[PDB]
Amino acid sequence: FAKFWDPAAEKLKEAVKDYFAKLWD
Amino acid sequence: FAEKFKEAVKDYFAKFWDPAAEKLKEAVKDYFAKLW
Amino acid sequence: FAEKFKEAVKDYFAKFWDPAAEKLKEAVKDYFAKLW
Amino acid sequence: AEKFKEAVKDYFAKFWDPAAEKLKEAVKDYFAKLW
Amino acid sequence: AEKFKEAVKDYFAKFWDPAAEKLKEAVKDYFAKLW
Amino acid sequence: FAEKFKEAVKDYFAKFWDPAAEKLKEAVKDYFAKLW
Amino acid sequence: FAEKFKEAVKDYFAKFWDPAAEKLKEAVKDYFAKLW
Amino acid sequence: FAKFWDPAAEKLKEAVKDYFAKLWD
Amino acid sequence: ATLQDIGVSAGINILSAFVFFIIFAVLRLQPFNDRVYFSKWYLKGLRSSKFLNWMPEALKMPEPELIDHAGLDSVVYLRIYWLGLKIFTPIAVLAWAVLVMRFWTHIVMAYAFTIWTCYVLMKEYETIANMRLQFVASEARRPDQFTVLVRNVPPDADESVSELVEHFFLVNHPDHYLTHQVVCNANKLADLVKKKKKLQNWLDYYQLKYAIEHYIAEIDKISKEISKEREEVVNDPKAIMPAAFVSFKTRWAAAVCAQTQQTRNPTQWLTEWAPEPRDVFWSNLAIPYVSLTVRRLIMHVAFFFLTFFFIVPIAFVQSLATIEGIVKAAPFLKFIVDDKFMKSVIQGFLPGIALKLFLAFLPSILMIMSKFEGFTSISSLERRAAFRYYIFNLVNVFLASVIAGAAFIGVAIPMKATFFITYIMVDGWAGVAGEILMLKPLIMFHLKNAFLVKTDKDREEAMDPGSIGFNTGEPRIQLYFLLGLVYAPVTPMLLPFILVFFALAYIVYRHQIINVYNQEYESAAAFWPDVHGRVIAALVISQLLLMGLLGTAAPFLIALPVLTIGFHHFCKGRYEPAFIRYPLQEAMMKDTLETAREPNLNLKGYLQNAYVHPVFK
Amino acid sequence: ATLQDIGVSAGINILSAFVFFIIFAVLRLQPFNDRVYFSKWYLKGLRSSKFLNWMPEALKMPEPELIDHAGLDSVVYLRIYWLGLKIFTPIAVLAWAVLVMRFWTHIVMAYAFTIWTCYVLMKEYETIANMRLQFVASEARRPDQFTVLVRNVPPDADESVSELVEHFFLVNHPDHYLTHQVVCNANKLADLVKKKKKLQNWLDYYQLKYAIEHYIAEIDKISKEISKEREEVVNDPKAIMPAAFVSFKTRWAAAVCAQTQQTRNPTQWLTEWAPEPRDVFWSNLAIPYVSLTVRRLIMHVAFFFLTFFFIVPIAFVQSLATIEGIVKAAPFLKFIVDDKFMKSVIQGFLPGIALKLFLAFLPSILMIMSKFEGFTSISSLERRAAFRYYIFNLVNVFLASVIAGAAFIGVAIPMKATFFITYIMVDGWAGVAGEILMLKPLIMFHLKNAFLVKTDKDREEAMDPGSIGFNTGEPRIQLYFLLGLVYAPVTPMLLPFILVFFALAYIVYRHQIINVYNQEYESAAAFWPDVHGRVIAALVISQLLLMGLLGTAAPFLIALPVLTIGFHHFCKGRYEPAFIRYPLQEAMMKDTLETAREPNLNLKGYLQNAYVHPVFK
Ligand SMILES: CCCCCCCC/C=C\CCCCCCCC(=O)O[C@H](COC(=O)CCCCCCCCCCCCCCC)COP(=O)([O-])OCC[N+](C)(C)C
Ligand SMILES: CCCCCCCC/C=C\CCCCCCCC(=O)O[C@H](COC(=O)CCCCCCCCCCCCCCC)COP(=O)([O-])OCC[N+](C)(C)C
Ligand SMILES: CC(C)CCC[C@@H](C)[C@H]1CC[C@H]2[C@@H]3CC=C4C[C@@H](OC(=O)CCC(=O)O)CC[C@]4(C)[C@H]3CC[C@]12C
Ligand SMILES: CC(C)CCC[C@@H](C)[C@H]1CC[C@H]2[C@@H]3CC=C4C[C@@H](OC(=O)CCC(=O)O)CC[C@]4(C)[C@H]3CC[C@]12C
Ligand SMILES: CC(C)CCC[C@@H](C)[C@H]1CC[C@H]2[C@@H]3CC=C4C[C@@H](O)CC[C@]4(C)[C@H]3CC[C@]12C
Ligand SMILES: CC(C)CCC[C@@H](C)[C@H]1CC[C@H]2[C@@H]3CC=C4C[C@@H](O)CC[C@]4(C)[C@H]3CC[C@]12C
Ligand SMILES: CC(C)CCC[C@@H](C)[C@H]1CC[C@H]2[C@@H]3CC=C4C[C@@H](O)CC[C@]4(C)[C@H]3CC[C@]12C
Ligand SMILES: CC(C)CCC[C@@H](C)[C@H]1CC[C@H]2[C@@H]3CC=C4C[C@@H](O)CC[C@]4(C)[C@H]3CC[C@]12C
Ligand SMILES: CC(C)CCC[C@@H](C)[C@H]1CC[C@H]2[C@@H]3CC=C4C[C@@H](O)CC[C@]4(C)[C@H]3CC[C@]12C
Ligand SMILES: CC(C)CCC[C@@H](C)[C@H]1CC[C@H]2[C@@H]3CC=C4C[C@@H](O)CC[C@]4(C)[C@H]3CC[C@]12C
Ligand SMILES: CCCCCCCCCCCCCCCC(=O)O
Ligand SMILES: CCCCCCCCCCCCCCCC(=O)O
Ligand SMILES: CCCCCCCCCCCCCCCC(=O)O
Ligand SMILES: CCCCCCCCCCCCCCCC(=O)O
Ligand SMILES: CCCCCCCCCCCCCCCC(=O)O
Ligand SMILES: CCCCCCCCCCCCCCCC(=O)O
Ligand SMILES: CCCCCCCCCCCCCCCC(=O)O
Ligand SMILES: CCCCCCCCCCCCCCCC(=O)O
Ligand SMILES: CCCCCCCCCCCCCCCC(=O)O
Ligand SMILES: CCCCCCCCCCCCCCCC(=O)O
Ligand SMILES: CCCCCCCCCCCCCCCC(=O)O
Repeated sequence: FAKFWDPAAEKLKEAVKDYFAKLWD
Repeated sequence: FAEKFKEAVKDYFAKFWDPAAEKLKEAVKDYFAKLW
Repeated sequence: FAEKFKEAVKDYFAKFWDPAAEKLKEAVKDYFAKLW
Repeated sequence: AEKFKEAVKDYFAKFWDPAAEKLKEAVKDYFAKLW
Repeated sequence: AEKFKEAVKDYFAKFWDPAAEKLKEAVKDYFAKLW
Repeated sequence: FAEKFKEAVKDYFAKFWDPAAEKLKEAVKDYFAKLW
Repeated sequence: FAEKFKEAVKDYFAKFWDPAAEKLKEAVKDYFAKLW
Repeated sequence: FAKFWDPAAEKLKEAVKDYFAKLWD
Repeated sequence: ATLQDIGVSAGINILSAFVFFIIFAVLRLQPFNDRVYFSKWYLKGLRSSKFLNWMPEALKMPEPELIDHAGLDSVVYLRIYWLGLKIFTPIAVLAWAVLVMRFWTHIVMAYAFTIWTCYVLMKEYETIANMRLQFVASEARRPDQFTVLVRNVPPDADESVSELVEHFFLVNHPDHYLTHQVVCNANKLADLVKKKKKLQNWLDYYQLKYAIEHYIAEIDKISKEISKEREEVVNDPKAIMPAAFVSFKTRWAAAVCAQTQQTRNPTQWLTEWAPEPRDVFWSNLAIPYVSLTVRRLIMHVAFFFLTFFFIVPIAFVQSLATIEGIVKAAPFLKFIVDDKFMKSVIQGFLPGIALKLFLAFLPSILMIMSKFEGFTSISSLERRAAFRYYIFNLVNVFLASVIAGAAFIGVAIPMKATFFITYIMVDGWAGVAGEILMLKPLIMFHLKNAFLVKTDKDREEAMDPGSIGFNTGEPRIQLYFLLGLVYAPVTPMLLPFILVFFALAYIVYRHQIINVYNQEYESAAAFWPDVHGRVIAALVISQLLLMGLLGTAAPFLIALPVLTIGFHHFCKGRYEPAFIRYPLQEAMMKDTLETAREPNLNLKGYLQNAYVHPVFK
Repeated sequence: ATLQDIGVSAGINILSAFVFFIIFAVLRLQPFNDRVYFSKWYLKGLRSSKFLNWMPEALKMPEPELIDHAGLDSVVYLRIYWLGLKIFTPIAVLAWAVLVMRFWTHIVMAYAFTIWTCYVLMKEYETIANMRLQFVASEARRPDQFTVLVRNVPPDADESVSELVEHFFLVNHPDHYLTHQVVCNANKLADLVKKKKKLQNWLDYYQLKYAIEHYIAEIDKISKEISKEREEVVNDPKAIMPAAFVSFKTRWAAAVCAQTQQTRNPTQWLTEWAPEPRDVFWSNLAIPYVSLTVRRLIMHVAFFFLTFFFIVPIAFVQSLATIEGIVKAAPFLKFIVDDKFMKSVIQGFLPGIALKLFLAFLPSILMIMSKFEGFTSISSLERRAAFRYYIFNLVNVFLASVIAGAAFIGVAIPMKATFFITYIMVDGWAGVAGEILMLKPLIMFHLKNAFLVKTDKDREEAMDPGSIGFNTGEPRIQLYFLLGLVYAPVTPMLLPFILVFFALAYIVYRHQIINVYNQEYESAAAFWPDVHGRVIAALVISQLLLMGLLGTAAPFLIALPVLTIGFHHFCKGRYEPAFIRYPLQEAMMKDTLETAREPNLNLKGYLQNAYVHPVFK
């Protein structure tokens, strides 16, 4: 599952930035 | 002061997130990697 | 933690303290102006 | 009571601005010298 | 099916009482001898 | 616990088993009498 | 069988209570007594 | 409090016999 | 089901057990089956090559003789069935007299039941602890008494594992360190050897029946692989694990090492008592220590899925709870469910049996998971499998049946007392009664004699009776204890069914312990604290379920769980140490007496080749 | 109170702290006060007989030098204020940015706060553990390093306690047992001696002031009682307690004994590390071991009543939360509460001060209770008093104020953020600022010099600065941590008030640690695990209170407490051993290095008269 986790981690980083940008402003 | 301060915080604070995210990514990779 | 904390303190006082202090200055002056 | 109350209103109206500026600068200067 | 069902009803109607008495006594007697 | 338990078992079987067993005897006879 | 059996139980069962109650009474007395 | 506990214990024993006699029958 | 289904099912399960005992009485008297039914006596070397009288005979051996004959673990296990009778007999009696205003009656009874149970457990814990201490004091010399297993020996660029271990112990335990044996990964070699044995059995089979050339060729090829592998495993530095068995001159010293932290880093140079050499699960010593954390996490996830997916088989069994569900699932039964008698037989036995079959392979799965996790001893693997099985039963057999029932928690529970009753009669009563026939060993015994025996010496290998099965037996007892504690305040008619089970199981297992079962390891009742903990968990679960059903008076209902746990901590402080700490005084007494008794013992010779992987010996 | 009361109160507390610092700057420069303000340097022997510049000076000593100068416990304590800033500074910032849809925002923030807090605690626990291990490795020889305290030595009809102890240790620890000192009950003698000292002070007082005949007579009578008592305590067999201090030749051996069970009965021959001789609370060694269980139970009941009755003072303070409550309680204030300025001053400060006064004697009470319970060391007594104080604050200061508030829990909490804010400014900000003046020691110092000094040597006794006060300081920090964690998701404006407190307290205490306080015992930060546990409890409490206010999404709210506890268990397994187990390797290294360094050390001479009750020495 290394091939799925690596890009999943990248998707989660973007998900965090988006959710927090929405909460922040 | 608050409008500018809050924006300053957003950037100052966000500055430390990117490398934290990288450390967390590696921590998971290594935790499971020790299995093999 | 200590190095990053110290930088944040220096940056706060060098850049945001001035306008924060100005608001306190005004609030105190106004409070007394409106009493008695 | 009134002597004091007027003295206080006057202090703030005329001298607080200068005092506040001295305090403001003293703080900024203090932190700038710690490390 | 009927041969059996009648045989069962008859067994119980005529022989169960004796069988039950033998079982009843056997149990009481068994426990009475354990210690 | 063992001595008291053993007495209870001996007393049950010596005195109450008979009427308990009689009720089972009747229940079985009745069940079959009413079937088919 | 049940009416007589339940009464037999009440007495058989109750038989062991009185001395249990005495042991509990002493256990409390001694637990606190060790204090002095 | 030894002077109160001893008779309290006696009262409790009677309280138990009464409560259980009521539950039992 | 209804009351007449309970009545009919009981009549049948009683008669069935009776018949099994008749068959048993016949089979055990046929001399060609003695090697199956009296296997324990053949293993001890004490035996040469109405009809229910075996019951009184099983009860004639004094407990102290059974401890020496069978072992302490076997005796302590058997005492669990006795514990069940001690806990529940008075509960069944009082619950009947009082429960068969109401709100408070139920609260008082919950306290009466909890207190009695805790009292009985306290006394049992004391008793087991005393048996363990006396057993150990009198135990014959065995290599583990002087040996500890060292794990996670840190790496060094220059020194070998052997050198690091010898140095560490000479420096930190200079007076007693005696010798050590480094752990080797010989798993490939061990598998090749086992495969060779299987091939040899096939060759012997075909020779007795007379494909011969085929099996000879496989034997020669594997023999070549074995020879090559022996050279590589012995001289390959990567076959050496950072672990070792370390032996000391005295038991006192081994106790000190086993019970203390050796270095400042708590995760390195880990020391625990070594398993007896026959209790070592050699395959898992090859697992690098650090991977154990990940392995356990994966198995917790796998367990979740096992528990989750198994809900479907449970739901199926609950569908079969009604006659309509029975005919929909099995339409071919319609022609015989109009008959009142058969309707009761099917309604009683069918869902009981169906559940028992679905769960039949569960302990094999759980043992596989336990092995994956990396435990290094047989006794540890059985204790973990028992743990997981217990949780599984709590969720899938008890709660899931109750919830699924409602789908087809307070009200849901009383509605299933009947289901659990017919389940107990099929799984419990009929179950243990059939176990005494022990048909699987008869079949395998006779097939081996018919086809895989070339010499009479082989007949001593055909005779492998197994053991009590802690990992499959303990979880059954615990499920019935939970059902007893849960249903006692609501539907007391359940309790007589478990009382019969405990009594029957006691006599059947006492018989099997004396005449049939072997014992693979002797842990001197090290499992007791887990048995104790599970009962405490069952008390808490029952008390919480009662709050839901009865309703909330909340301070009484809340205090029960709190007080139950406070009891548990008292017991951990007072009795648990008999199982988890080895007093230095006790170690010193054994050492002193042994030296005086055997003044010329060569301890190093005794311990020096212990703990050598069997493939090399 | 309202926002302008917070504003006015802050202006006053800031100005008040400033004034206290001005007064301090003046008093500390008067040479007759050096013996009060620089007491630490006089104790070390390093000192002979704007105005806020002391702040930068306090920060100039490197932590490693402070550890050697002040001690490790003092440094670790100070680091707690640092921990507070690390945990809350980013919480105050994020809570403001995000909280100053909403349902989920609050859940996410609760996780962000919990994770950050746990992360910071994990790192702190690692850091403290490393400091402890290095400190201990480098620690100078001290008697407790070789000594264990043995309690509950079982009775024997023929043998004395001394004989039983010597025999037990020669048999079970034959290679290292060196010497032992039996515990004697000399409490009567010790009290007579202390009374004599008090009488002597009165006699010296009256002689300097010149009743003389009266005090001389009391001295002669007590001297006669002391002489008689010395003969009786020494030769009275009932003065011997079944306990002893047992010393070993090596640290390794003492570590083995201290960390292992000695006999099969876990309640007898109990062994623990001895306190340093100056840390022994000699009075409680006279308590028969078995009575300790009852004593703790009685104090748990007494604590209940203390907590319960104290609700009344809390309710009073909450009555004063409004101006009407203030004038009803104190009608004489009516003439000055119409004035807007004074209304704010009274509304702010009065309930703050009233609560602080009611709680003023609380730690004396709690220390008395702790002594009753039988702890045998000063360090243990302070840790228990801190424990009880913490619970008291949770129930009486935090929950009771919130509940009483509602009477005059979800909604009740936000309504009191203002109360807690003015409380923090009075108790916290103004509080520590006044502590630096340290008026109580100035007053007692000068009164002693004026009336009880006959010689200049007496001036070295007048100089008793006390210590940091773990039992009164730690519970204050923990209360503010709880308020921070509870209010951070609901009323973030509270947090800047605690951040100022932590920062101010850090600088004030760092100053006092360097120049003023002594250290009564050195536990090498043994208290850390308790500090850690209290923070974890505070996280759980905040999470549960949030569920009540926010509302139930339940799996997220439930997981927070579960995950928080799982973190706690990780830390107990990984870091706690640095505080609760002494590795054998570490003990061996100290022993080896010491022997090489001091090859002619007479260890028995060193340890032989250690642990002799001071009244006899
Ligand atoms: C309930 C579970 C309990 C289990 C306990 C587990 C404990 C063991 C844990 C972690 C174990 C792993 C060890 C590896 C070391 C890496 C750690 C490191 O140095 O960096 C740290 C990561 O450390 C962390 O783990 C904290 C992350 C939480 C914050 C999320 C909000 C985002 C706001 C960003 C907005 C960006 C958007 C704008 C873009 C334009 C850096 O932290 P940070 O983020 O700089 O500081 C924020 C602090 N607050 C406010 C949250 C207080
Ligand atoms: C939640 C708290 C958890 C903390 C754990 C604490 C654990 C540590 C405990 C106890 C520690 C003290 C040690 C001292 C030893 C004494 C013990 C002994 O030998 O006797 C036992 C007492 O032992 C007991 O403690 C049990 C008492 C409970 C039953 C009350 C119902 C009354 C029914 C009577 C009706 C009379 C009225 C009719 C009159 C005409 C004898 O017991 P029993 O009563 O013979 O048997 C009944 C058993 N059931 C049914 C209840 C199953
Ligand atoms: C078809 C079935 C239902 C018939 C078999 C019923 C009984 C003859 C058995 C089942 C359980 C047995 C009991 C299980 C355990 C013990 C404990 C044992 O006592 C001890 O040695 C230790 C006592 C302690 O726990 O302190 C003595 C016999 C006894 C009472 C047993 C006697 C025989 C009993 C009542
Ligand atoms: C009237 C008051 C509000 C004025 C005082 C404010 C500050 C000058 C103080 C208060 C808290 C202090 C901090 C508390 C703790 C530390 C840790 C210390 O670092 C270490 O040596 C260990 C670091 C680690 O934890 O790993 C160095 C200085 C520092 C940042 C301090 C620098 C000075 C600070 C910011
Ligand atoms: C940790 C050390 C550096 C000391 C304490 C730090 C914090 C809690 C202090 C230092 C100075 C303070 C600020 C000074 C002036 C104002 C203006 C007012 O209208 C809103 C709050 C605001 C913006 C204050 C918020 C808290 C503050 C940032
Ligand atoms: C522990 C040992 C002695 C074996 C099992 C004991 C118990 C559970 C058994 C033994 C015999 C049984 C009884 C036999 C017959 C009847 C009649 C029926 O109308 C109601 C139940 C009743 C009264 C049974 C209740 C349970 C019973 C008392
Ligand atoms: C002699 C002893 C040791 C063995 C006794 C075996 C049999 C007769 C016992 C064991 C448990 C008993 C059952 C337990 C509970 C009930 C509920 C009641 O409403 C009707 C009878 C019924 C269904 C009982 C019938 C008889 C029973 C089946
Ligand atoms: C009338 C009789 C023969 C019918 C049998 C039912 C009842 C009364 C019997 C069956 C088994 C008995 C128990 C056996 C062992 C013990 C342990 C002792 O420490 C207290 C009493 C106690 C707990 C007994 C109480 C009464 C009991 C519950
Ligand atoms: C220079 C530094 C280190 C010291 C700063 C001290 C003073 C100016 C700071 C410390 C904490 C601050 C307060 C914290 C929170 C609030 C709420 C806001 O709605 C109005 C102002 C108010 C009430 C602040 C006023 C200024 C304050 C009192
Ligand atoms: C614009 C600036 C100057 C205003 C100050 C407020 C904010 C942005 C500052 C004050 C103190 C800072 C923190 C100090 C120390 C650490 C430890 C590191 O492991 C992660 C980042 C972290 C947690 C910083 C994040 C940002 C921070 C919370
Ligand atoms: C040796 C054991 C002999 C058992 C003999 C009885 C077996 C036949 C089935 C009996 C079922 C009786 C059902 C009664 C009906 C009811 O419960 O109301
Ligand atoms: C009379 C001899 C008893 C021994 C033989 C076992 C008979 C078991 C029968 C099954 C139980 C049926 C009892 C039903 C009682 C009822 O419900 O009235
Ligand atoms: C498949 C859905 C995900 C949830 C499945 C349940 C997983 C539970 C994990 C609990 C934490 C286990 C911690 C193990 C500690 C250890 O390794 O010893
Ligand atoms: C009531 C329905 C829900 C069922 C789950 C309830 C969980 C209760 C767990 C109690 C465990 C008590 C401790 C047992 C001893 C141990 O495991 O160490
Ligand atoms: C938070 C409340 C918890 C209270 C827990 C109460 C249960 C205590 C049980 C103690 C039983 C002690 C009996 C003596 C046993 C013995 O040592 O012989
Ligand atoms: C060195 C410190 C100097 C402090 C000088 C200010 C003290 C006087 C009180 C000021 C109160 C100001 C109240 C503002 C009203 C408001 O909060 O809206
Ligand atoms: C300008 C110099 C600042 C330093 C002197 C401290 C002044 C503290 C005054 C108390 C806080 C009042 C602020 C109220 C702000 C507002 O509510 O608008
Ligand atoms: C005054 C009302 C009665 C309730 C008061 C609270 C008492 C709580 C007692 C909890 C159990 C304490 C167990 C102590 C164990 C020990 O002695 O170490
Ligand atoms: C007015 C409300 C009263 C609430 C009282 C709650 C505090 C209970 C005190 C007992 C706590 C004891 C916990 C055990 C600690 C220990 O093991 O030493
Ligand atoms: C939410 C309001 C009720 C307050 C009481 C809640 C009790 C929570 C206790 C959590 C304790 C977690 C363990 C901390 C570590 C320890 O004590 O060992
Ligand atoms: C039942 C679920 C509980 C799950 C608990 C999750 C928290 C685990 C925390 C582990 C952090 C490990 C980080 C590495 C620290 C280190 O060793 O350097």
